[PDB]
Amino acid sequence: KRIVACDDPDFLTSYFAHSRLHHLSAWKANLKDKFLNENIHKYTKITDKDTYIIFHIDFDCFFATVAYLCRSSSFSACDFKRDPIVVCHGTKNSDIASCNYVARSYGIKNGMWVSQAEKMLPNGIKLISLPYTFEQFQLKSEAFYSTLKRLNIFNLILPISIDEAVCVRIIPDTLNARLCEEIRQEIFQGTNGCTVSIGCSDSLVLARLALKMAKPNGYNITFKSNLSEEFWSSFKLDDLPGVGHSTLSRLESTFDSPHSLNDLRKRYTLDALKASVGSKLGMKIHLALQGQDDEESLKILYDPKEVLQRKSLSIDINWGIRFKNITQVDLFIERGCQYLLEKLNEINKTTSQITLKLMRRCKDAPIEPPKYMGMGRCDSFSRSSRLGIPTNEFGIIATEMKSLYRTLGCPPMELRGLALQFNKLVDV
DNA sequence: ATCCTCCCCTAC
DNA sequence: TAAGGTAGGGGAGGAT
Ligand SMILES: Nc1ccn([C@H]2C[C@H](O)[C@@H](COP(=O)(O)OP(=O)(O)OP(=O)(O)O)O2)c(=O)n1
Ligand SMILES: [Mg+2]
Ligand SMILES: [Mg+2]
Repeated sequence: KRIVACDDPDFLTSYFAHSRLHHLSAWKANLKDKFLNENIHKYTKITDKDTYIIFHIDFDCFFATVAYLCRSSSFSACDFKRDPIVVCHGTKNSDIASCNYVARSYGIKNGMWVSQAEKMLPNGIKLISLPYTFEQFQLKSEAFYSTLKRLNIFNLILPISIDEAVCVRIIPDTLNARLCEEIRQEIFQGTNGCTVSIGCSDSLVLARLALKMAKPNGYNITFKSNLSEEFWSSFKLDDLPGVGHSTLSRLESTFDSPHSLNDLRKRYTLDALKASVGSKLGMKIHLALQGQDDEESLKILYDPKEVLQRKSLSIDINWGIRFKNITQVDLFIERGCQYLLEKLNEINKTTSQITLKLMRRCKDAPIEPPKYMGMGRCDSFSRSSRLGIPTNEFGIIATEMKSLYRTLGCPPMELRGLALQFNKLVDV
């Protein structure tokens, strides 16, 4: 019991063992690598000449499904179909990593705090909190990916995350529904009780939207030609890939608060969209609302090996950071370089460029944030440097990192988060 | 134009 | 209390 503090040599070990976000990142990097290792001698890229169907396949409320299947006996009482269930560490300002669809019927969402969620429950409804079972998440994910491989359906299986894969069938010069059904069935068995939904389309963007539409335990087909207003009407603006909270808020401020993708598509003009959200992103949204992928998104089909090749490496710690003096900070920075250099040597790379980035308490923010041990409201400060030669040397790297911290000049007592980055990685 | 640094955003 | 990580697209503004 009793959490290891940031000035302890084993902070990172203990914090990473508990952070579900760190697992998500680690599992993602490992799946990319596993992809590169398995396809060393496989000719891999899709062409413009190629005709293809995307099957975007994703576990439903993963984590809540798997924590529930693996639950301890003191929750046998529990019932996935009727009870609101979440997976989380605590009881107040503690993130809900995953909630089941009964929880979502009350308005509860994945990154919400437990205290916020319990306000949403009417009288006589009790939130059930399950613990994380990281090993088990990983076992179901393995069963998933081996099951996909074993059916011999796809020309290519792109790992996007621990519970999600984009699968491509190449069609030379009805079936699709049976294939959806087989995949959902075989994954449900190979996994034991877990459910997957499937979006199937001729675009990556439509497949992702079809997936959302399918989503409690179903599949949904939807091609560029099946687009209708009743389809677009069913999606929030941030159901678009690449649109999240800031873009939502900009889209709303520009197009008088459109409430569904349908309302947006009827109101927007390419020009105003670009001026609003960026251009690129605006361009992406534009193409999306016609069912089409932007060029950036497509690189993953036209060259998976490149897109999936890791181009940088870092840690980023924004919880539990509390220091009194620079000695503690320097030692921490040194430990973080030690950790990172073990990773760098494991992937047989060196670095030519480094960044130290930090979160500093805003002038106006309480010294102790509402979230226990949290970073609270902060400003970002970042500085990078080019190394003369690519190296994996501790002395070069740790010294420049401690040097970069002095240049940003954050008093230790104000530090609330810190990131150490190797931008630019050089082979061999 | 283009490139570089310091961010912001999104994903999951 | 509680574990707010991390890769990588992208833009603004200065430097060339
Ligand atoms: N803010 C978030 C979002 C997700 N994850 C974790 C837990 C989720 O179970 C898993 C996969 O994330 P998804 O976005 O796919 O969401 P779910 O699988 O939970 O729900 P859905 O049925 O909407 O796919 O990643 C998390 O910890 N915090
Ligand atoms: Mg999911
Ligand atoms: Mg997912």
